[PDB]
Amino acid sequence: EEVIDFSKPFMSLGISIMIKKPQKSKPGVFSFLDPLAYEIWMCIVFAYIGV
Amino acid sequence: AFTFAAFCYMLTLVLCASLIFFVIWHIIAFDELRTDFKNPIDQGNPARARERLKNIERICCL
Repeated sequence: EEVIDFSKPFMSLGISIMIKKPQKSKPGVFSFLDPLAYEIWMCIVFAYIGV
Repeated sequence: AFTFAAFCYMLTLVLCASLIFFVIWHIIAFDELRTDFKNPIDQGNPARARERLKNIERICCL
């Protein structure tokens, strides 16, 4: 701008983050526990013990 | 809010009543043992000696 003259921006932008699209993750061993949180499983174990 | 630790505390609270019951039973049995001990331990009667011995053995087994 010190040596030329600009116009008002015709397109405003900024820095941003590019990532690879999340894919269907390869199922993990012990993915059969995913429907319930770990805390539920531990409470189940200790309720079994207590009962 | 409800969590794993709170459930552990609830279960331990329920199970500590059992420990209270056990210790109360202990002290009652030992009070009976003291009533037998501090009381005269004469075993002149064979039947009385046998009864006292079997009571002691039963309480020990319990």
